[PDB]
Amino acid sequence: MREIVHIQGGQCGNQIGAKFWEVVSDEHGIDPTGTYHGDSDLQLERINVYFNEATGGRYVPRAILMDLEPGTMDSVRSGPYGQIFRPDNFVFGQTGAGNNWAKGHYTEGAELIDSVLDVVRKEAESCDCLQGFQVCHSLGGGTGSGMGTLLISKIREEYPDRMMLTFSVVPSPKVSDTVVEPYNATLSVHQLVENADECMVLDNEALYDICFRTLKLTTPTFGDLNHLISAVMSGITCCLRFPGQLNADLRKLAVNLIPFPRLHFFMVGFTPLTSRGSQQYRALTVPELTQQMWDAKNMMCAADPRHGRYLTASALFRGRMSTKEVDEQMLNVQNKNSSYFVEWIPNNVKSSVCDIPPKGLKMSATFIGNSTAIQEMFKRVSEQFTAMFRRKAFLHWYTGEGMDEMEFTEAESNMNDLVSEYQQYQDASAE
Amino acid sequence: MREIVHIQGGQCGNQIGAKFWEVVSDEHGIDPTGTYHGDSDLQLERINVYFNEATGGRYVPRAILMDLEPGTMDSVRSGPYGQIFRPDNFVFGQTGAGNNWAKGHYTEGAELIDSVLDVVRKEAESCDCLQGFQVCHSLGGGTGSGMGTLLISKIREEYPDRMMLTFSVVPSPKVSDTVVEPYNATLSVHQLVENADECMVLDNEALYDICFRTLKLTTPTFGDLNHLISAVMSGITCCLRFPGQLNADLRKLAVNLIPFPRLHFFMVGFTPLTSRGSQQYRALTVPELTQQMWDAKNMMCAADPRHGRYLTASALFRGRMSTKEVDEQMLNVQNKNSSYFVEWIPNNVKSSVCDIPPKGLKMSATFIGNSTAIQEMFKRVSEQFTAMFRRKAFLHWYTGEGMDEMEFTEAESNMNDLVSEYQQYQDASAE
Amino acid sequence: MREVISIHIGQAGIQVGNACWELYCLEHGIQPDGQMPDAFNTFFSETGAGKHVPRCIFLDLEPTVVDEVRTGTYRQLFHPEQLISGKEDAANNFARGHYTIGKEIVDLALDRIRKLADNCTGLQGFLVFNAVGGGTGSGLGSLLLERLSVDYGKKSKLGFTVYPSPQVSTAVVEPYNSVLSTHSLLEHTDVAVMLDNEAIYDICRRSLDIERPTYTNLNRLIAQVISSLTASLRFDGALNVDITEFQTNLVPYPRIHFMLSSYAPIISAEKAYHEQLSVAEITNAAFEPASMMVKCDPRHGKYMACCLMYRGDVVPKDVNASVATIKTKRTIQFVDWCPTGFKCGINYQPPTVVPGGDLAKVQRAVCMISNSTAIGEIFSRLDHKFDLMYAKRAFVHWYVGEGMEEGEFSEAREDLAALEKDFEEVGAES
Amino acid sequence: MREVISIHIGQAGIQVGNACWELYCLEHGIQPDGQMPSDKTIGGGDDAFNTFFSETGAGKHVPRCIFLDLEPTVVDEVRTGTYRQLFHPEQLISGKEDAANNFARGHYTIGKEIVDLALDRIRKLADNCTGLQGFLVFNAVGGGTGSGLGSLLLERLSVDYGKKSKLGFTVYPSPQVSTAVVEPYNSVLSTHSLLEHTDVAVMLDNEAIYDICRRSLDIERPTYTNLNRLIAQVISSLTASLRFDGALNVDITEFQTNLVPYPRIHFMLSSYAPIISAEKAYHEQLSVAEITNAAFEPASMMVKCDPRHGKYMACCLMYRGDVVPKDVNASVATIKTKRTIQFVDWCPTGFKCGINYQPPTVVPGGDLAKVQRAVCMISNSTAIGEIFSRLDHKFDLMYAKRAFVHWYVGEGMEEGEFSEAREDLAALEKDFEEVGAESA
Amino acid sequence: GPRSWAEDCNQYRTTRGSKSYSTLEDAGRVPERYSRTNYVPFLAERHPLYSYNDLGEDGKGKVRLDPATQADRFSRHGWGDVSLLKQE
Ligand SMILES: Nc1nc2c(ncn2[C@@H]2O[C@H](COP(=O)(O)OP(=O)(O)OP(=O)(O)O)[C@@H](O)[C@H]2O)c(=O)[nH]1
Ligand SMILES: Nc1nc2c(ncn2[C@@H]2O[C@H](COP(=O)(O)OP(=O)(O)OP(=O)(O)O)[C@@H](O)[C@H]2O)c(=O)[nH]1
Ligand SMILES: Nc1nc2c(ncn2[C@@H]2O[C@H](COP(=O)(O)OP(=O)(O)O)[C@@H](O)[C@H]2O)c(=O)[nH]1
Ligand SMILES: Nc1nc2c(ncn2[C@@H]2O[C@H](COP(=O)(O)OP(=O)(O)O)[C@@H](O)[C@H]2O)c(=O)[nH]1
Ligand SMILES: [Mg+2]
Ligand SMILES: [Mg+2]
Repeated sequence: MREIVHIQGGQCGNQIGAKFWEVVSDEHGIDPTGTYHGDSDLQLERINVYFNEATGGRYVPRAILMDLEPGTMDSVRSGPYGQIFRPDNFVFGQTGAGNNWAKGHYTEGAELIDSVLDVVRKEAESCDCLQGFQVCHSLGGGTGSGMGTLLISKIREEYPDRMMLTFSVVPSPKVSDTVVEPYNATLSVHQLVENADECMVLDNEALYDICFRTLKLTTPTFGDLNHLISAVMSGITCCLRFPGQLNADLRKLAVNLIPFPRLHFFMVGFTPLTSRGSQQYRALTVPELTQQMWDAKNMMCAADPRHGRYLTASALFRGRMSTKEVDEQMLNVQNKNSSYFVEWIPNNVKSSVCDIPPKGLKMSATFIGNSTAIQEMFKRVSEQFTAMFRRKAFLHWYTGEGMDEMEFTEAESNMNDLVSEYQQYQDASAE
Repeated sequence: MREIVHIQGGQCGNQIGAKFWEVVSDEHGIDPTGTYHGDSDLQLERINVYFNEATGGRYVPRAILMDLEPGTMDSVRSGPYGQIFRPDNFVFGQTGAGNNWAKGHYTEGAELIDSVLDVVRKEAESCDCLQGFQVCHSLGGGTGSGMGTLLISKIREEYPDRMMLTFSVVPSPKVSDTVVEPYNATLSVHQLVENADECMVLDNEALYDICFRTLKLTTPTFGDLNHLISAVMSGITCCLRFPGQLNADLRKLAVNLIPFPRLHFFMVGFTPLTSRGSQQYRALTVPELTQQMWDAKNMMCAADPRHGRYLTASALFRGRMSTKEVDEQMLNVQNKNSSYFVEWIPNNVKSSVCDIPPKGLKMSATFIGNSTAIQEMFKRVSEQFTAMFRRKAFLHWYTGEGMDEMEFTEAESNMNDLVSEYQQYQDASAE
Repeated sequence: MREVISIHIGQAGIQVGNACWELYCLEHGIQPDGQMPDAFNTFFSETGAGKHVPRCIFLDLEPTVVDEVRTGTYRQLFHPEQLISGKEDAANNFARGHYTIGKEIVDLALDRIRKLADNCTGLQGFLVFNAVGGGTGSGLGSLLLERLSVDYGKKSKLGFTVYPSPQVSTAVVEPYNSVLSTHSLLEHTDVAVMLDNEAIYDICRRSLDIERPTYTNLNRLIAQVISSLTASLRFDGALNVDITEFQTNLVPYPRIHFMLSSYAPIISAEKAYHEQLSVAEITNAAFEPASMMVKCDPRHGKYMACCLMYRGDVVPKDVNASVATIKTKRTIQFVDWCPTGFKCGINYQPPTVVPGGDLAKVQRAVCMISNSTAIGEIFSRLDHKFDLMYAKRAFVHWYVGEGMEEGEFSEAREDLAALEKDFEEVGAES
Repeated sequence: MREVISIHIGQAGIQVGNACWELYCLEHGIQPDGQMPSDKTIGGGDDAFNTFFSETGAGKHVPRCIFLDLEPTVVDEVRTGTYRQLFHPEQLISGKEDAANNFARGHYTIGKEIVDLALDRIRKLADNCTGLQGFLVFNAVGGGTGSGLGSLLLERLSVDYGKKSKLGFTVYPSPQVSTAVVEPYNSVLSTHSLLEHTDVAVMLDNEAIYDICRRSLDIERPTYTNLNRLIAQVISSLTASLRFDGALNVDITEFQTNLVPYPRIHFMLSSYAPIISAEKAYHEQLSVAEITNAAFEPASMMVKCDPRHGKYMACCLMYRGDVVPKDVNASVATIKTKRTIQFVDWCPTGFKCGINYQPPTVVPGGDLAKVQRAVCMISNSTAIGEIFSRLDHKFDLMYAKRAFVHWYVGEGMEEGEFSEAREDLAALEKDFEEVGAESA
Repeated sequence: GPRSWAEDCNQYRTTRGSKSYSTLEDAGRVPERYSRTNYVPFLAERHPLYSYNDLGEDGKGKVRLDPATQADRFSRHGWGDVSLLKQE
């Protein structure tokens, strides 16, 4: 009975959440109408973690979809598995920030942040025993990045003893959607360090590289990318919703992973990704999942984890599995390359086993990793941030809605602090 | 066997009460002709409180209809559920007040008030045991505000041991329906503070916001507004007409909602309101009704309940519900909001349970609120009165009917005395 | 029963009534012969078997315009003995229509007023139709309204007076007759609504895109306002008003009883389809100075009180949201002593269009009657023109010859100046 | 709700807009009488028409447009065309006499009378619209009306409607072909008004569209009617994100915040990638990677400037049709690597990608053939400074001898504010050089 | 082309002039739109189905969805199926 509040913000956040609630639905076996039609009794045992009871057996999600433009919300409402949401939970604005952090956080934020806390407070008070908040958004944008950093800021002041899972996508080196991606991410990262509790860094071309080499998809649309995002997010909550041999809540993963309060940027991956032409050749064994687990190619972050050391890693196995080959292989991967693991945190790898697998898969795993190799991303975003700020290009808006350049000078102050934090943590050694 | 005499005055009183008898006749199961056609024994058990037995099983409403212009009477008679009323109760003038308080109370009223009390005394003598008089009218007009408030003086003189339930529609802040709203409202309130035992303050501006924000009605008529007003009136007399686990009649409410004799103005709100877009997603339960009845948007008065402390409150729950959930939810709203409630009265909330929910809903609640925040609407009308009174404008139409200017000063002094007592009890604290 | 009596004095009075009673017949389905193929009781009286007779009299000294009604398409509609004529007109002389030729013809006028009042059960008020510029309209109208005050008290009399403009003048002695009629209409009439000729000309050429409007085109849309403000008695509605509603909601002071008019959705047939006539669209257009029936600048003055007669498919919600935007608009100024300045009434019948008329069929309509301090500019314009012409005593020997005293010209000017002083003191803030 | 007000000032604006409104009725299904026929195709009461049209009464749609020109001969052309019933008659604002290729006439003497009526219908359309997002101005700065009356309306709109974007599409004089002699005078003085008032300004030129129509549509004789047809496709694909839903919707304020690094440098080029005839379409294999290379060709821009001299500062690529997101990122990767185009050093991420889903339309009888995909490139560069530089040289040559000045001087204009626009334009020449200069 | 001056001036409008612009009747078909939604728009008070339950039963006769293009939109967005990782 540890429920999780879900909030979707931005174009990327709402599109991910639209696919996310499809993956939660068929795991618990509910139809697009809302009534239950699964064939397992264990699905209905824990539905308050993500859904709310309604009249006539209707199951309404704990989702608070919110955006400053109503265009993306129209697509999610009209789509399949989209009529399940409560229309009261679709808090929205009309003017739209339009890829501006200052508009999404200061001007257009003020008229909406009073309304979105009222919807969350109504939902959070109704449910009994809160565990955390699951927010999904982008960082390069302005509609969900600057607004999402505002909503996390107010929800920490209101519920300071509860978790926040922030599944956020980041700017990319290879291909960039918007010109103002370095400006919007640097301001957003400054608010995610002080406020958020766990941060799951996702990256677009890592999703594209997985869809090309592993899944062998010729034309990977955004739905193929968003199904990979929801593969992790279903696996994080798998112990709350389904019984298992090693039960691990959000707070279990939180206290096991972060040794210090600021170093809470993670990187995730889903293990059994095989192309349709290679299903019969592959054997679904425990060492096969682990070999794909620690591969850098399977990692959904742009940062190469060979360049850095894992401070702490988490694995969430699901399915009918033996605890022998689970933890022995975690011992085996630590002994194979001990140089890639932090020495002063002994026994880095933490594992949990859940009895009920995801739908269709015999067994699966979700791999959270708190590695210091993520500094290559924060250095890279700070590199493009200092490239434009010296010439003061694309700046006359942010200083127009009242966010001074002192907020920029403080931006790379903490942006370069946390990339200096991760570097010296890797260099330090015991004794 | 505790009959209520219903009086409707003026254009606003006739139109609202026409929809009041729309609900009650449908609730008690009588047809447009008047013959009983209910499907339950419980409807016949207390049909006498609003209806008199006549020839052929037709039940005529115990309603006296009075105004000065036959156009509103033609609308009531020719409309649906208009053939049940007794034509002997169709007392009306010919000249018309023209929204004048002096013509409704001194010149024209003198030759028809003797007519309206003849039928009222006939209706009072016929029923065995009176329980009160229920009047519905406005305060900005002169046909129903002027003539109706006259009868409150005389019906209190003839029957001093019986109660007055005044559903008065007060003027709006943003819009004025009549140019002489503060003249007529301040004069009628002075006639209501002494004669009326309790008052039920209604207004249209809160009904506009309820239909838009909650019921999602973009184009509501008066029939939509009067339906919500009629839902309150059926809720007040719920324990009179039906058995319950804890009965509470009109004397039960007045002894709990009136701490001091001049503090008898209440604000109302009908709880389970939602649109069909959220009907399926809504989970109607006693916790869900509790968070809806205590919201400021659900209230049917212009006064914001957050600005002033609640002196006393009454809740009239209808439906098969647990009495524990009745008391603990009223307990939990007291402890979660302690600054919003008056400290020197412990247990501010009156709770009553009726076993018969209205037709179509399995659970309902009618909330009565005695709060010091209702001085805000009184202060605005008094401020509008002093702006018009200082230039002596729109006054020669009033003093030309035999009224002196000192009645305006005493009405204004009683208006200022009313808002002084509300402010003092809010500021005063025990010990 | 709601019953109203209308009187039409002069050439302008009965020509407006020709368009007025043409519109009233179509509202209740009355055919021109008087046969209907309970709401009709306000303007028509049932006589005999299936015949409806209008409750009005067409009185005029000039016989050349009364007999046009007696020989027109409405021969069987009006009672011919209700239509009162005379041998010769007043010839634009106020003294003729008040003393010499107006004295014998007003005795027959009060005879049929008593006959009409006894036939009707409950009388609501009086509707006078006259032009203060002409000799017959000002002269006989002053005498008729003077006798109606003493004979019929406590019944409010609506005043629809065709009022002169300095820009467009049809006669030379218009300033004399308008000034002399001002004393009569100040103390006798309860509610006076001004109407100006050239403003109706400008509404036709701007909204109805007619390059050459005629007097027939003016009187049709003048009758649209009159039928709209009386429509609350005839038909059911959401917020019904009466004749006695207007007299106290729009008159703050016993000498301040002058109000303007505005009909908002005046759109031709071709332009009606493209335009979306929302409630907020016409309410914004109603308060536009272009829509006023008198040439006024309401931004010069302040609105003392406003009445809004809404017809058609109008709910209480959008009439509130329309006037909420009106109060927030800066260019619409209300006077400081009246915070509650709006009166709104909603009817349930869309306006009927005359066959061959310029107006298009519209779903909703707004007729607005408002009391403003800007009406003093209209009265002050002919005040100066009268002063220049009276100073050289031109065009006076026609008046003093017909029994008029010379000393009453200054008495009318002082009463006109007393009207000006009352406007500038009510407009002054305190 | 998303909606824009499209205004057309001058002879070039009306003809481009009449081709623009020709294309918009075909996409949304609006017949020339203004009524959408439901029986033509499957489809319900969507809000895609609400961007440019307003449903009035029942089953009637009017454009959110105004047509104004002092010359009566181009506005009565629409009044007797295929779209007489489409427009309400008031927003076809006419006049007595034209501006006669005199900027002083449009700004000062004649255009002052007509601009009061122009702001009234702009005010009425603003009350009809729920949430306004932009103004679309179609004017030509070479003529008297587009430069003169365009300057007055743009100044008044910025006062009445602050901070709302105005996307003004302007046609400049070509270095080679010109249809008037006082074009350098009108274009320079309009640059002052276009600078501090237009939020995002898109350049056009007759000769470059003449060159595109000559080679890409292999027809030797391009008329003005055919030039306006493919300008309308640029306007349609720019606004296509608001009407039809797509993978990456781009708002008007998203165009603004991503393409102009500094407030004064807001002069952008325009490109359309597939511009092909029916016979050449069969031989061509249209793919996202190929059209993106075709979008950045030096001959594909609609302004006759060479981008190799300058550097592409901020680029935006509006896609339409069956464009998957996987290969546009491959298209961005290939267009970034090759050296034949050059980016500015301080903007590492310069592309704005927008993918819509609605396929491009074709009007029957036009030269364009139906294609599955399209790219509408609107990109800022430092090569626009060459366009102002040649225009500056022709104005400075005609100002030394003071030719064609007494026409302006007598019509309200004074001598002093000819050089004021010359000084302001010269400040624009220096800004393109100093912004595009490298930083050490 | 034209054979006389009268024919040229008579056919100026319907060939190269103000009536030469393409008509929807001249077009073979109206393209099938990819709209945001055929349900009620999100912020639009003046809608016939605003108070009604448009997503479900109340709007069944009046929403008028397009199955082929709606399925094409869902397939392009990747919302129709979750079969990418089903493995069986
Ligand atoms: N609105 C309107 N005004 C009219 C019409 N006919 C005349 N008028 C006005 O009336 C003025 C003339 O005054 P009247 O009182 O009608 O003239 P009269 O009734 O013939 O009076 P005598 O000439 O003395 O007989 C003209 O200046 C017009 O402005 C009409 O049909 N409609
Ligand atoms: N692309 C394109 N350009 C046009 C078209 N019509 C006119 N132009 C351009 O407009 C310029 C003429 O200036 P305009 O602003 O149209 O002249 P105007 O609007 O009539 O203003 P006045 O001449 O003063 O009345 C020419 O140099 C053309 O380049 C057209 O249909 N398409
Ligand atoms: N995985 C995924 N990413 C998306 C989707 N839509 C947008 N994005 C990413 O979101 C980033 C841009 O964020 P943006 O839309 O500007 O955020 P917003 O301003 O809050 O709406 C791009 O880098 C895209 O890669 C989607 O459907 N799926
Ligand atoms: N709820 C409701 N209120 C009404 C109705 N008619 C009038 N009112 C209100 O009554 C007040 C004015 O009353 P009025 O009509 O002048 O009373 P009258 O003197 O009898 O004519 C205004 O505040 C209106 O909002 C109605 O049908 N329903
Ligand atoms: Mg005459
Ligand atoms: Mg021209």
